[PDB]
Amino acid sequence: GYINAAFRSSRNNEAYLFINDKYVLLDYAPGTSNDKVLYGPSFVRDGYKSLAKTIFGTYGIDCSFDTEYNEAFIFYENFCARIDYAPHSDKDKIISGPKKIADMFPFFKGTVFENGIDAAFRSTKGKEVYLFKGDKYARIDYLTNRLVQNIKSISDGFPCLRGTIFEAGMDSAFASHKTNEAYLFKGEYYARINFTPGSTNDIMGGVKKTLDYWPSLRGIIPLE
Amino acid sequence: GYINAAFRSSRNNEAYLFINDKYVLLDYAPGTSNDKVLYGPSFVRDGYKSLAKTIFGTYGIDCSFDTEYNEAFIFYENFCARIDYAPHSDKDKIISGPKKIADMFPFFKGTVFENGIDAAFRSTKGKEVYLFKGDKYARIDYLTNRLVQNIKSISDGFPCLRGTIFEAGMDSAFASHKTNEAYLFKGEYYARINFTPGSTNDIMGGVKKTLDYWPSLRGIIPLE
Ligand SMILES: [Mg+2]
Ligand SMILES: [Mg+2]
Repeated sequence: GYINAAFRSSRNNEAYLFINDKYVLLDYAPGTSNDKVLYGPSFVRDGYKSLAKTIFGTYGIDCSFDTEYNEAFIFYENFCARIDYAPHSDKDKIISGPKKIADMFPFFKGTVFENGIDAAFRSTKGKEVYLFKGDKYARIDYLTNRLVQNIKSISDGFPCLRGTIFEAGMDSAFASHKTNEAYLFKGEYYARINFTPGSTNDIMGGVKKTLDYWPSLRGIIPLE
Repeated sequence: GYINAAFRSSRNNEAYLFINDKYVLLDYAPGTSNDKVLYGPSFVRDGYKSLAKTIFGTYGIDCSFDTEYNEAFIFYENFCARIDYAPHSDKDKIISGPKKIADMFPFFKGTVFENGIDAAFRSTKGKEVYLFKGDKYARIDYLTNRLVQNIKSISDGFPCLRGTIFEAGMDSAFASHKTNEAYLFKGEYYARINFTPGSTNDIMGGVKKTLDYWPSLRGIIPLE
């Protein structure tokens, strides 16, 4: 019962985390340890009315990423959708979907990503997004719907992850408001990283226990 | 693009059939020539406002069956839902779901129905329903949620189909208003049969070209 998906909000220093069929709105305070729950833990179906009579409302979200504006892609196994999350408001809507990952992102056809994606996060470069499944990762442009480069092993693109738990996969992720920094999650552990679009660079440097640094999540994970 | 699902309507001699992501309402006039179309072909997402933003609105219904009153279960791959189709009106709604077949019908877990059901039809006996997948068939009770008997080959429970093309599978089916008669479909063919609960019987003779006997379906199937 750990974090399965997330995406950073348009509101500064804010992110949405998904656990089982629920979610929380956090002030994650990247340059601090005083992160706090702004909303939730709440059922996706209650907080997101537009998702209530859909599989996402029933089972939750297992992968996601923010695009731009108040929009983001959400996934649940084979299926995905593009929604307006309408932060600190009540007007969430579905824009595209629910449809299979293969119809939303054709280029994923025949790939390991077709039946589900483990995690993803918004890049700083153009409309680029990094996505992960197993020990593999993809780099796409969601605006033009293109695979920017070949699918590679995670370590090919993020070398600093070699030897760590993130080497073989990642349960969840989201991009920070601090430029070129992102957060990864797996088991009871998490990482904060500084990535470089198109380049191979390696930091940051303390795979940390999640609850020791995120106090706003005490009693929210594990959720079983 | 042939019929992939159907269910009997509470309204006399009326049945809904699903083709691709569309559907048609029909007076199928069992023992008469005035076999005609009442509504559609129309997109599911259009005819059913309650399904506009669901996977069913996107891909259609691949299997279903009426239960009691104005309700029916509809499926799409491993997912399903119980809806109130509100015959001849605007007021349709999702009653339960959508959830996985495994979660709506726990007894299907581990069986070949878990990830999808080909077709089904309501029995006249109690709250029982027959469902088909491949060359196997199931007999269940949807109120008490149980398999009434071990799943077995279609020919074992429906001997009259041995030899016929339905021996190995059914694209679709629905029960007739005339007692113990059901309609089965596969490709350009169909068959009207007389079944008897708790027994193994023939019959009704004549696997026929569907368009040959359903004047109202010309122009509708095959849907291309
Ligand atoms: Mg995940
Ligand atoms: Mg079917």
